[PDB]
Amino acid sequence: MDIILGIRVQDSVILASSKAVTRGISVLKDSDDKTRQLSPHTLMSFAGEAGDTVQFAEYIQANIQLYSIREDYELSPQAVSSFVRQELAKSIRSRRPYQVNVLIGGYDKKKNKPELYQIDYLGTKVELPYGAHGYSGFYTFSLLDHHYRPDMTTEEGLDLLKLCVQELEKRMPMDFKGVIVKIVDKDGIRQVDDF
Amino acid sequence: MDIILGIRVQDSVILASSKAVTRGISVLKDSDDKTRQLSPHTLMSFAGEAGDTVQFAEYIQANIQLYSIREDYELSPQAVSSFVRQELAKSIRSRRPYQVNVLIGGYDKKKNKPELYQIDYLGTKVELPYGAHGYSGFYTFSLLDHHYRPDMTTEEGLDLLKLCVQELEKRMPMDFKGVIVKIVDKDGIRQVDDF
Amino acid sequence: TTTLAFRFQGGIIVAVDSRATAGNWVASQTVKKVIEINPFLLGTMAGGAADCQFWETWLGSQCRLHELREKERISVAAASKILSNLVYQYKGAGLSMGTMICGYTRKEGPTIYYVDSDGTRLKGDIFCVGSGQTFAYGVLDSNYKWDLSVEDALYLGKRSILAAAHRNAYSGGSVNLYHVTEDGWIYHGNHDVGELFWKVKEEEGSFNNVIG
Amino acid sequence: SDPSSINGGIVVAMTGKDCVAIACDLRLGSQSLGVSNKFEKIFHYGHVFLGITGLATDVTTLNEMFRYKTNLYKLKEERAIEPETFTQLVSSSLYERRFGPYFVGPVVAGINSKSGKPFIAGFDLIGCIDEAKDFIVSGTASDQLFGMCESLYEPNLEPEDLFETISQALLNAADRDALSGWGAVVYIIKKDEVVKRYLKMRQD
Amino acid sequence: TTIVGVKFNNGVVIAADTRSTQGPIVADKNCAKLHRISPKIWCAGAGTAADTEAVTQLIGSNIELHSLYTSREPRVVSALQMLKQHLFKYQGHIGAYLIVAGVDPTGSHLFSIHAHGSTDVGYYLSLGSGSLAAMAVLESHWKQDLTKEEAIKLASDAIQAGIWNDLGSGSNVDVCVMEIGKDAEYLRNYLTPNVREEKQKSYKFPRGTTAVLKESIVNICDIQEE
Amino acid sequence: TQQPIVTGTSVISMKYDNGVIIAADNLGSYGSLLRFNGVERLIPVGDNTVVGISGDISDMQHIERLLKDLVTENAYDNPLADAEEALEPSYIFEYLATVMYQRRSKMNPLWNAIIVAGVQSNGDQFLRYVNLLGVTYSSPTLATGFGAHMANPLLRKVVDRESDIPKTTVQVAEEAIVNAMRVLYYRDARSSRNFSLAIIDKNTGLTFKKNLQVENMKWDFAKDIKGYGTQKI
Amino acid sequence: QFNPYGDNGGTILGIAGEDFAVLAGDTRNITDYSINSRYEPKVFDCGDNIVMSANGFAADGDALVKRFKNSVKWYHFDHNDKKLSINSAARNIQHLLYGKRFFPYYVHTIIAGLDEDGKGAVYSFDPVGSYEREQCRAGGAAASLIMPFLDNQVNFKNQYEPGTNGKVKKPLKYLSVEEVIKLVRDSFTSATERHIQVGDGLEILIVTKDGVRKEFYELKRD
Amino acid sequence: TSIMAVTFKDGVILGADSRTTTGAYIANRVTDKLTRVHDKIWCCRSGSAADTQAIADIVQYHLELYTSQYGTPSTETAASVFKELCYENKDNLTAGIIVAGYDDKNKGEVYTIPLGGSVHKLPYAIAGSGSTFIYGYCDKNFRENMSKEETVDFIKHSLSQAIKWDGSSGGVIRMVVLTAAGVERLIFYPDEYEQL
Amino acid sequence: TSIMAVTFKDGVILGADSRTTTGAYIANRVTDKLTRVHDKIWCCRSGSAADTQAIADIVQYHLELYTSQYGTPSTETAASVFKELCYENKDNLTAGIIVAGYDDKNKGEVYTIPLGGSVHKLPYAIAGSGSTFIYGYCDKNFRENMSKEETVDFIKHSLSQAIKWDGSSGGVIRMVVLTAAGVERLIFYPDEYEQL
Ligand SMILES: *[C@@H](O)[C@H](CC(C)C)NC(=O)[C@H](CC(C)C)NC(=O)[C@H](CC(C)C)NC(=O)OCc1ccccc1
Ligand SMILES: *[C@@H](O)[C@H](CC(C)C)NC(=O)[C@H](CC(C)C)NC(=O)[C@H](CC(C)C)NC(=O)OCc1ccccc1
Ligand SMILES: *[C@@H](O)[C@H](CC(C)C)NC(=O)[C@H](CC(C)C)NC(=O)[C@H](CC(C)C)NC(=O)OCc1ccccc1
Ligand SMILES: [Cl-]
Ligand SMILES: [Cl-]
Ligand SMILES: [Mg+2]
Ligand SMILES: [Mg+2]
Ligand SMILES: [Mg+2]
Ligand SMILES: [Mg+2]
Ligand SMILES: [Mg+2]
Ligand SMILES: [Mg+2]
Ligand SMILES: [Mg+2]
Repeated sequence: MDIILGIRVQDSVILASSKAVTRGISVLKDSDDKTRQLSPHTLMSFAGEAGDTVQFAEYIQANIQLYSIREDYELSPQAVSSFVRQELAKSIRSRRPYQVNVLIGGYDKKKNKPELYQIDYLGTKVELPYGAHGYSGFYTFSLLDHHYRPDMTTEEGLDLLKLCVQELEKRMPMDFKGVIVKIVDKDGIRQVDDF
Repeated sequence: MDIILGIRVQDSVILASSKAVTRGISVLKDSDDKTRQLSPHTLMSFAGEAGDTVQFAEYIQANIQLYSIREDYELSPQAVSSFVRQELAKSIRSRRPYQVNVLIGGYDKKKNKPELYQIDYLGTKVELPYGAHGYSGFYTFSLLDHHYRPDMTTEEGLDLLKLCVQELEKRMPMDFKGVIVKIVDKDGIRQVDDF
Repeated sequence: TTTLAFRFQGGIIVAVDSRATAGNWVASQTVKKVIEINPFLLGTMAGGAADCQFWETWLGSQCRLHELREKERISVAAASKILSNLVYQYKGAGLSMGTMICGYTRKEGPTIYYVDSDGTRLKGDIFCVGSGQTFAYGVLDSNYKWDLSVEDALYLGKRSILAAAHRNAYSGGSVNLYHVTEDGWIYHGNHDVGELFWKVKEEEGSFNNVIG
Repeated sequence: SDPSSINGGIVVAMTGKDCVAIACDLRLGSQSLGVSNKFEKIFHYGHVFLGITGLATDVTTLNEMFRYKTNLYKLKEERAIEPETFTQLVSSSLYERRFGPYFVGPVVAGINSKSGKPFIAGFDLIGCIDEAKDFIVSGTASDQLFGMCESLYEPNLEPEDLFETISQALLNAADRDALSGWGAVVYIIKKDEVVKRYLKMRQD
Repeated sequence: TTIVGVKFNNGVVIAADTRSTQGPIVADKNCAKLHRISPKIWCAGAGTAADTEAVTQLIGSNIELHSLYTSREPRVVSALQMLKQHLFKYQGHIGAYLIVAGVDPTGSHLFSIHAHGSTDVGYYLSLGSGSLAAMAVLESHWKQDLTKEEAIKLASDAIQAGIWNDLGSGSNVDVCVMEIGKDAEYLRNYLTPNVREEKQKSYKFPRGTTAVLKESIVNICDIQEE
Repeated sequence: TQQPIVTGTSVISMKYDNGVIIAADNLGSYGSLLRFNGVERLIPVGDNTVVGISGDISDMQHIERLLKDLVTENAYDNPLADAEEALEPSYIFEYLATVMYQRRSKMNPLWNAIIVAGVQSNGDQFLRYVNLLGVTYSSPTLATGFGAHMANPLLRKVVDRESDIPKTTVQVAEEAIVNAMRVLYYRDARSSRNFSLAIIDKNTGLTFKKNLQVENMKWDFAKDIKGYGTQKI
Repeated sequence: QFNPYGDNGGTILGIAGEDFAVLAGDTRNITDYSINSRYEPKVFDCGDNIVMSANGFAADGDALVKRFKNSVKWYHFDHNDKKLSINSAARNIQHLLYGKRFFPYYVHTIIAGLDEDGKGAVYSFDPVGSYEREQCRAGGAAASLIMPFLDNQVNFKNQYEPGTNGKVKKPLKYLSVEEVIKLVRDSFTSATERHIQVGDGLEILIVTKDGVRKEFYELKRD
Repeated sequence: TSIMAVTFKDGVILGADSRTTTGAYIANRVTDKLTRVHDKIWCCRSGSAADTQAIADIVQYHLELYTSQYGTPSTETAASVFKELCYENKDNLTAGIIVAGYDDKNKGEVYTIPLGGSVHKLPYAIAGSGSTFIYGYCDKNFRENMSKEETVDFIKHSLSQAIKWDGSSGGVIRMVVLTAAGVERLIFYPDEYEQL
Repeated sequence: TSIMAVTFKDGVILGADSRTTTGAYIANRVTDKLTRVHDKIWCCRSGSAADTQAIADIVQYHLELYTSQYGTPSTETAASVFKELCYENKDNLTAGIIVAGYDDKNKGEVYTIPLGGSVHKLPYAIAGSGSTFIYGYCDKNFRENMSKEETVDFIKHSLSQAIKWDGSSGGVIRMVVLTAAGVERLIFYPDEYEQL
């Protein structure tokens, strides 16, 4: 289970993603960044089958970067999420589907609002205040159902996120080797180097 | 994978056993002692299928305690291990076999020697300087092949054991929630409360 | 199904939901997942309804026979082990049971045992069992402290079930609360989720995922 | 495994006197896990309303598809599509995927702008039309909805009465289904006004 | 489903019940199983409902275009040939079981079509889950040289046998009569022997009974001027 | 658990004003092979009961022996064996129904479908069904196998409910049964033309008719049927 | 391979009043798409003012009812003709069902009668013996159609008092026997319309302090 | 199904029962299994009704087009077209066909085409599920150069027995006579052939 | 295997081929399938060689013990013992047996016992894989009260055809004649019966 979490607060979106890469019986790496910057104000985390995850993320990244150059304009998070959903919805009826689940965290510069989209490998899109893929949601959703507000600050969002990670580290069976946390706001994307 | 390790040094046997009990997606407990004292100078650790492990251990414990009362005498570790092996060898051809692997660490008061026996659920017994069950051995055996001596002290044995646990915590995918360590020597059995 | 039980300063809190399902079909919203074995013993039910009901009422008969023969009450350890030894005989036959045997005696103090149809018997301070265990764990674990008040502890247990009733499709209906002390158990009422959810949302200011 | 019951959800439609009503729950889940309580299943193209139950990706995909087709229809025909015509378009569009179908249960509702006649219709996942006078049901609690509608429904109900009947049919059916609920929306549709109401229901 | 076809003196009649089912549940209590391929060629369908409708409309469309191309009224053997070759190509995966009947310049005709592409000719036929109940009636009461009135009676009686005795069939009886030298008469709900009795109680609720959170007007109109 | 080998097809029956009628063809099939052409599948018990059996014939012969042994056993130490304490249809049925449900519960069924037709001591008509699963039910008309699908519809046109029984004479009922047997010969691929029929009347007693044949069949219209569609010649 | 189970269809319904109780069931018996009987009784008077129905696989249902009737008989023999209370009957039936836990009676069982305080009682069972006292319960083929209607019209679920708008619930006023039979008849009339295994006839058994009474009503035969 | 074709002095006669089944239900008791692919080239159909109809329709098309270009085709030629379809599509077909025709040069000829798609020219042929029961009877009773009346009796007696023992066979006995005189259709009802 | 038993005026005759196979290999080409359970009660065996031998050995034991206590058993009695074994052990047996015997009171009798374990008393009976091909021939050619020489010819001609068409049947034709005169064994070789 490749833990990926997301929380949308007052003025930003926070994505947390596990660092472990386990192939069989061995943890091959404990510092893996399961995310790609699609545009300056849009970040996508991902989790699923080996190989497919990175291949899909980089493919999406390339397409959005192509759009940005062509139009000299950044697509809204809503527009990027719809593009991503269609690719997955197309993929599910292919010969060999992309087995990838994603969270898209973005800051809409037009509306001055943070936005979090959860999309699974079938192409099921939902906009949420907080989201998760895989087994993480079984612990974190109910926990966030209790501790979330729409008017929370970024610092309160991080404390709330620490609470989620602590619960996961206590009750989940695999060692996912901690998480890399990234914040998406009006100023762009930045990584929290100490978590 | 329910990590159980064992190392026989100069004058003692050291058993290390994981604390986690994971049923499905949740870690129900993080302080479980996977061992039973069979006699004052004989300790058995165990790992296998849920329910069977404890049922088997306590059954063996009861039998050895019965022998001790009847004869007013403690059986040698070799004798206890042979009894345990026969029970498992009997079990494997039963209607529903005991799905339990064990390590038996004991100090023979007659020969003044520590002894470590590794027995799997089929009834396969081997006397060893160091042993492990399940996937733990895939990491620890080669590591101990490099760092072991027959004339090591108990303190050197514990440092060597810390090295094994650190490697397991680094490369194994499940969080086994640390280990409970117990030492078996001429003075009996005692637990290392800080590890 | 969501059931929990945890040890604290004022004894034990036991909280359960009330839903029973058959596939996606909600068969009952009013089932009793706590069994009053005796004035100091409680049993929780998760998994097979019949299996849990039958063998835990059977357990009460065995506990009663114990105190007739021994002129003394049965320990929580002995009671839990009667049930675990019983299901171990049936292992492989297909019983489906996830139970907590909660109680108090003088020599043990407040005690909780998790007993399983796989034969697993575990002593511990906190347990959540059923299809909603993960959801209850999330709330319970993040807000648990050893020094809660009988009032705060009762609420936490109630709140943890509510959390799971909300997110878990196969949990819901209502919350049955119990509190176990030196002097036995005490019922703390049936709490319909249809009213409790909105009450908690308003008073606590949580559940912002919902339109209200 | 069964695509039609992974996400869960329900839709129901009813006719009344010079009016129609269409309603849906708000849940979206991954089997036991509830994920979203704002997943509306009713869409509208002009004055024609479409509810869709089943696999959520296909629900989203089909809405986008029928928005596409109805927009082109309007540009070419120079008029909004009617419910009878739209019903045939849904049937056609589903059957072209006969051996690789969308796992959905669509429901059309609306009033003919010319004749003023109330109209509802339902389909299976591959296109078969169920044009009923009284009511149409779809979703994981369709059995429950059939029982509620069949007992509660009476013909020629006034808009404000029809609202109560359909809302109670949905609510009580949803409460007997694990994969339905988490909120509900009801549309009351008249020839030149449409009211949308969010219902208060139990959130478990 | 119960569908039948009966030949008579100067034409042919087909009939069907009006129950539509999804497993043990009745989806539609007044389904129309009698389809039109051309004005004087009608067919009744059993099996997969979407398949019988789609295959009927397709062949009906191509029959119309063929009729226009040839400046001739369509023949039943043409519809029969086009249907069977289509169904055969799809190897039974299109679950359409049809009774095709009609009149044309050649005369009156009656055929059945199986989903794998086999056709059969007959004076009396029955298809669907109630075909055995219907065929028992047809085998008991059918005779040569039936009148129009006798054939309609026999057909509807055969459908009734399915309605009462088969759980897959029910509700009403539809009929279509195709006589030579005449317009075909479609008799929708020819019989209505299954009207629901008055309910003991009215379940009309008091206004305000349902709890509401939000109200809002929905904008169905286009973007406005000024 | 087994599979049926040599099998008997439909058994049909109905009540009428003064009694019951039951019938079944004389065939023992071996899959698609119409192997044995002289098999009696109606077995009388006393002068007031007839058991009609379909399904596996070896199991039928076993049941035949159980009933024969039942009569023997009932006569033991019973001076009223041919009078007040004679075997009733209700007794015989419940016995079989007990056996059938016991055998299915041991996962070793008697692969049959049975109809017990008879008249009770008080003149009441008895007609009840039981099969390999131990499932039982009663109705004015009863039929097994293909008869359930084709005969029941025809017999229910005569006796649609309980109130139609006194209105139904023995001539009308026998006519309906004989017609139904013809229809089954037209349409059941494992039926024979030859059959047996039994009437149990409260006044005239048990009338057992053997070597009956399906007659007045309609085949002439076959000559006009040519090809499968377009073939004129 | 031999399949020891079957499905005979049918639907049953138990409602408990303040001083009475009803247990209704349709009289149709089926296999697959055929009708076996239009009138085959499914609800039985078991003695001691207790009525019972075991719906699903009829062979198992008949066996269970037969065994429980036998249990009542031996309860009188063994305990000085003592009346078997409804709660004691329910517990006895649990053991009958759980005794075949590993080869179950494939039925939904419902019993009805009066408790020891004279109030109406209904008990509902799963196939392997889990039971619960309820005010209302439908069982069998069309149970999914009927139960939601009963939640709404018997327990006034999702119903509130006009003017308050969702603040105050509809009060739980008791239902008379005449009002209950109306809900039963409408429940079965509705179920007959939309479920193919339901129809032919409706037989209701009403239980009061005065005894066990029967009422029969016709249902659509298609 | 019970089908057969028998050559005799004046030409060839095709014979068949009229039963079509779905399991044990007789879907059609008056089926016509003797189908025309050319004026004096007919075939007997066994196996799948759909497959054999589709094949026979295609063959009739090929021989109609053959006739337009090259004149009347031989019976051997018709059997070759049947074979080509049955052999090349053997994986997807369940068709046992007997081809029978009359030339003036070659007179009566019979070709049988079993499941594989092989061709076998024979004096007479039998096929269908009911044929198994009359291998003994037909072998013992067949003679070359029989008369029309003798050949009709041979087919009638043979199919009578096939119908008697095979549940999948029954109804009427249809026959098609192919000679220089023309094409004669015959029919024989149960009351006639059962008492034989 | 092709086996048959035929009653006639003076008694009954049993007949059988001599082929035993393992797939397509003939393990024994001179098998004796006509086996004795009593002086004048014999049986024809088909199906599993092991099963039918074990059964016949047990029956012979039962009738030997019957004879010691109650005197000569009837043919019906012997068929009942066969039935009891075949019926009660139907799950584990593959045995198709024809029982044939001669009494002075009852004369020639024939009972056939197919797979299920049912019993059928008949004027004549046929069984085995090769019997399928002679249902038509035997039904048309059998008469009651035939002579010995006619019955031998009937069996010889019937089994000849069964052997001709069935690959599992072949070798010699063995026959056992049961009359008041005694027990006569007959044999007929390929060169004799193939040319029929
Ligand atoms: C939650 O764990 C809850 C606790 C019970 C004490 C109510 N259990 C269930 O809801 C459980 C589903 C579990 C296993 C996921 N449901 C049942 O046990 C169910 C209860 C009845 C009252 C609906 N019974 C059931 O499914 O029957 C078993 C069965 C089915 C068919 C044939 C034989 C036996
Ligand atoms: C006798 O062999 C007869 C000859 C036909 C040419 C009339 N065949 C059948 O009756 C045949 C038997 C089956 C077992 C091959 N039945 C059918 O072909 C049947 C006819 C329809 C009208 C019911 N079709 C059928 O069962 O479809 C399925 C199928 C498809 C392909 C191959 C076999 C069966
Ligand atoms: C013809 O039916 C003949 C009659 C015997 C009584 C001689 N049977 C066989 O030849 C028989 C055919 C098989 C398919 C049933 N072959 C055997 O029985 C064969 C004989 C041995 C000596 C090779 N045995 C055999 O194949 O053993 C396996 C087996 C076991 C049980 C049932 C069938 C087959
Ligand atoms: Cl055909
Ligand atoms: Cl041998
Ligand atoms: Mg999702
Ligand atoms: Mg080992
Ligand atoms: Mg829930
Ligand atoms: Mg719900
Ligand atoms: Mg009905
Ligand atoms: Mg036949
Ligand atoms: Mg053989």
